[PDB]
Amino acid sequence: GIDINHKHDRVARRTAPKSENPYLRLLSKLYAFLARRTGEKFNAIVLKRLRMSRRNRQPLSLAKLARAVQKAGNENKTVVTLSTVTDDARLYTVPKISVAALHVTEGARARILAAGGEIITLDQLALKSPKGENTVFLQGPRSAREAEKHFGPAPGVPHSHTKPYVRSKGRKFERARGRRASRAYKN
Amino acid sequence: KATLPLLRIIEPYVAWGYPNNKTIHDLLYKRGYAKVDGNRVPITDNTIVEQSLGKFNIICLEDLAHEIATVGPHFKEATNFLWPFKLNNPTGGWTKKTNHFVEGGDFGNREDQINNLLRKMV
Amino acid sequence: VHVSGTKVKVVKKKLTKFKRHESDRYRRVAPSWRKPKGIDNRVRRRFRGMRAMPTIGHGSDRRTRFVLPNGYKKVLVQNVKDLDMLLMQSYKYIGEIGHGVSAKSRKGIVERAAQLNIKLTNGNARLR
Amino acid sequence: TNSKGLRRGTRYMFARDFRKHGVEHLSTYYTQYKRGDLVDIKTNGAFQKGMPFKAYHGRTGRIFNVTRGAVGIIVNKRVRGNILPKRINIRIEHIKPSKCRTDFLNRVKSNDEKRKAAKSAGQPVPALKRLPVAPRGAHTVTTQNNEPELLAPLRFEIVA
Amino acid sequence: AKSKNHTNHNQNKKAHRNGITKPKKHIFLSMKGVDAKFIKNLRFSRKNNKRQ
Amino acid sequence: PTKALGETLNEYVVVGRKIPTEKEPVTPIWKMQIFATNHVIAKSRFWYFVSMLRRVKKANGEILSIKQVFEKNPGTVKNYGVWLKYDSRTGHHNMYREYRDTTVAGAVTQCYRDMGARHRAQADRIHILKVQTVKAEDTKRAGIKMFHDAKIRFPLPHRVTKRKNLSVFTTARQNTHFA
RNA sequence: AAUCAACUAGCCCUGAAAAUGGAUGGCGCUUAAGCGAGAGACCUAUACUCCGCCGUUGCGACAAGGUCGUAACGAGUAGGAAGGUCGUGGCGGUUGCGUUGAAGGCUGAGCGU
RNA sequence: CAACGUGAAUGCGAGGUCCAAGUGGGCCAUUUUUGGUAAGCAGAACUGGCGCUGUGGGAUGAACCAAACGUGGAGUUAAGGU
RNA sequence: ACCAUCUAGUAGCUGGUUCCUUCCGAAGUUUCCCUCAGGAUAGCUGGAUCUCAGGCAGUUAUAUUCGGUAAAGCUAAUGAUU
RNA sequence: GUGAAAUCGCUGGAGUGGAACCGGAGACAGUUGAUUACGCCGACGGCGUUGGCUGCUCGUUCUAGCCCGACAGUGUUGCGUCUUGCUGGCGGUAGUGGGUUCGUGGCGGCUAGCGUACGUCGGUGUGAAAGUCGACGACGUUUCCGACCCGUCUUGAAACACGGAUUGCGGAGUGCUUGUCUACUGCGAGUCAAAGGGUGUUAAAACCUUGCGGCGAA
Repeated sequence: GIDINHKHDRVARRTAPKSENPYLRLLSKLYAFLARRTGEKFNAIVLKRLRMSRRNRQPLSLAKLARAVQKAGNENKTVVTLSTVTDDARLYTVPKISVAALHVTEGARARILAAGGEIITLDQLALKSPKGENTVFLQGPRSAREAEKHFGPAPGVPHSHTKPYVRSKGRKFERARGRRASRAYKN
Repeated sequence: KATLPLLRIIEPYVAWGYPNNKTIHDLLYKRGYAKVDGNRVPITDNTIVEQSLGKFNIICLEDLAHEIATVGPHFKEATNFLWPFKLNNPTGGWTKKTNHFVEGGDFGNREDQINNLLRKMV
Repeated sequence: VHVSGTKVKVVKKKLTKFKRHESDRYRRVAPSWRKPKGIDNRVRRRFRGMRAMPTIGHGSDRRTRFVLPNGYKKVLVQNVKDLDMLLMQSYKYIGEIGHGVSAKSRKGIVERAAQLNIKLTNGNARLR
Repeated sequence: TNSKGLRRGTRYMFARDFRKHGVEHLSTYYTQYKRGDLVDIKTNGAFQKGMPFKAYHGRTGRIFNVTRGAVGIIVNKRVRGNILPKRINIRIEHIKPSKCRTDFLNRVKSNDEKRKAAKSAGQPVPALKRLPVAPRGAHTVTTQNNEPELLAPLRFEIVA
Repeated sequence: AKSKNHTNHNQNKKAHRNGITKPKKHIFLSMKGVDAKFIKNLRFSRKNNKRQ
Repeated sequence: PTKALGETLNEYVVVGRKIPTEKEPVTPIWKMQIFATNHVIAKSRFWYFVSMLRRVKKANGEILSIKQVFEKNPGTVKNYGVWLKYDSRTGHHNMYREYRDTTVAGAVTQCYRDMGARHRAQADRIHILKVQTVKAEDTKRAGIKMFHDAKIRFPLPHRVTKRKNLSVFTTARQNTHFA
């Protein structure tokens, strides 16, 4: 007998994408090879984000892409993101962007190409910068989800701003007792 | 003073003493294993020692033995580089294992008699 | 025996079957193994003198697992075309004609196997 | 079960020391407290206002607020498997500066001064680590005027 | 059928099962519960300090 | 508890002293004669007795020297007197016993065995106050005195002899008398 | 030529009576095979050391939903997960067998923990 | 902003979020301890166990002593014994 | 009363709850409830993982502190008492 | 049609002292395999690894005794501050010289399990068949060790707690509405489109079709 604890012996991890998409699996294969051989944490990050679940890859905004590219020194670097690149109607001027991504929406692609930009795939990025040179790694906001709005301390505890699960919205839906001092108390 | 209290706390469960030259050399040569990336690797060559302790000028089993015996400036690294020794049961048996050494038993500080015990255990 | 094409001995950790507890006492209890779930089940609690339970530790060697006592591995063939997959590694695989193959086709299968130098486990069967 | 009043079981905890009752000396109020300082809590029964709870008596905390005549303190409290940093507003009379932190600050000051002096004078960097007391070294003992005394166990005597 | 039976037998073991979690180190940075007048003055001071 | 393990307990001389302090820069040196199985037990019992006698314990003291004492002439027989204090199940008593041996350590071992045999007293309940060599005419125990006779003679009346490396059964007759 | 008195504590004895025939476990054991102090040797675990195999975990190599290497590890009720070329009945497809004998049924040679 | 650079021992990778099961009759032991004449009784404190657990020993035993378990082999032992 | 239907009436209660291996692995405790054979709640547990690559520890050392139990005292206050 | 299990009768073999069944390990009966080199088995050597038992020989630590000198004593021979013995410390140690302690010592002897730096060799197998050899030996028999009846509630079950005489077949976390989280897929500030309409004859499908509607964007 040996006095050790086995509760945390096994670590849950994704050794390959849960997706059955053949192209996603091929990309995971390619970047597993690249990470293993080049030994670059950039390739490791790309592999991990390829194998991640779609929940962890929130959509990215063309406004964020433009902001990243406009910063001093980033004008010529290639922006790499495993998140879908969406179009931002609030963005009026779009600079020249060189982006490698899994998926780019129609409007964002049209605007990027019209502005003189370039869109490539992850394998093309592998051919361009096998070690990730001259890259700007970006992703969408992970905590910006309606589901995440409901996470945290329970709505009925002090100093809690968690969103409750309510059938509807109105004066008749969980707004009387425990929400205002005129009814018992307020938290 | 920072280690003796621990020995007093664990008195009933350990037998300890003052190792000598032969004891240290036998332990390092017959049952020497290194912790290399979390793996128990037998020390069958001086290169194994040099790879990990070469930074501190320990390059051979003799250097490691000297460090341990004289409690050199790198005793911590030298010893933590060694996997805990996994000894055999003594040939001849124990005595009581439930009473102190001075009670005719086994646990506690047996001083230099640990060498006699290890001559059987190792 | 040694695995064909190799020199590793085939070792069987156990030879007896893991019979279901009380299957000898009751006829309604089939001998096929079932893991005991009872709270007081002595076999489950592993009392001394009780039948052992299946465990992964009993697993046979990876190199010798699935190897017949003659040293080959069985491959099931249903027609003459099925003899091709046995052609390359004929030194480690042995063909077995499917139970459903009639005597009319077994004849051609046996002749073709003999021509190709592929061993059969049941070549001399179903002769009319 | 026990009653759950505020001062249950504090008969001796909140009492004054023998021959120590009466007027409170004024160094208690003259002492300077600043946010970030460590202070020990020892309730003074003579001041029923701003009293700490019995569970914080004898505990050390860190000041985070300084009011006219009180201070806000963050004190660690054990609740099941978590240690909560509770915030309590205690008056000055129940508070005393903690000496452990000031001793550590003095040690750090001395370390920096020694390092600076050695560097300026060109000496090697001196050792600035506390070390556990090492085993006694080798020495010699003389018996001159100190001849050994032979000791033996004494016989049993009936002491009525 | 008495059924009060209070005890504290296994509670320390349960608490230590996952380790006793000490408080974080950023708790001393927040200015929650600090004097309103001091906070007001601090806000005014921070609003006016010239960056360069 | 303490046990007198090992045939023929060894004898050690142990010298120690309280660790000097500022108020007591020079400390008295204490010396004892202790019979124990080995030197670790010797030191333990030394500190036991010294803590009993003087305000000092192992933590505040040190062992200047531990040495073994060997019988000067194990080729001669002596009478040994042993003054001891021991505790029964009811009270505490002082005993004076006498033994005949070629070694003081052997005499003390005999004393431990004899106390175990006759009073069911274990080694932890016995303190050996003193051990000395007594002259023939200063002895006062009949068992020892009856052997101070130059004309001593006696046979071996009923000798039961044990066969060692033979079969259990035999046709030989067994003889217990040897004239 | 030792004697007398009062104590003391080891073993033994008295104090010590229950109902089916019965319990140091039994037989038995008396310079013990009992009581106390000890010594050599010896016996024996799923414990310790080493050796093989199975699998888990961590790490790693290899152009692969795979193979391999390597170190440590392997208790389990309630309960939770994973793998199942474990098994059953359909559907859309695919691969084949069958009056020279399918399903079903009885039962030897093997395979798989 | 300028300088200074890790300031006790030993061991070791650390932290975060979400979803959810079963449980919410306990019992035993060293020590402490309340009610009771006591109880294999009732009620508490610390720790370890059984419950959930097999294995060697105590002739037998949920808790005692030793020691925790893949499947095999050689050697050596623990408690206990010859 | 009997017959059919509402009606597969409800049950905090009793009984049963059907393949194999692998890994992890408890609780009988807190608070509220016409609550005490039951629930909700926190605790204990599993899974999914994600962010990173030195700050932690059911252990010690140093420094500083808290306590009024054992012991001690009543030829010291209170209460007994020769 | 097929024709299972429980249950039952016959023939032959074998066991059979107040249960019977069962796990581990052999043996027997039985079943089955068998192409100089090679397969299936054994023996003796070598080597690797883990050992078990047992001796000598050097030294090391702490220490003598024998031997010599004075003194003190006496369990004392032979014939009295006698002598011979003997003892005690004390002082010497030249020579001689054993105990105790172990060594990062030196040299041996016997022998075990596992694997194969590998050798020396025997059994058997190359048409049947018989024999021989090898492996199993499974619900047959016999031995040695272990071995209480399952499921369930329970702190606790082999229980003098409940259900269970035997066998076959059937037999129990489902459907749907509504939420939430998680995994995957498409598109993405959008997305899905309803009823409906148009078309479609392998026409309940598929395909086309929305100023407006749901959710989201405050």
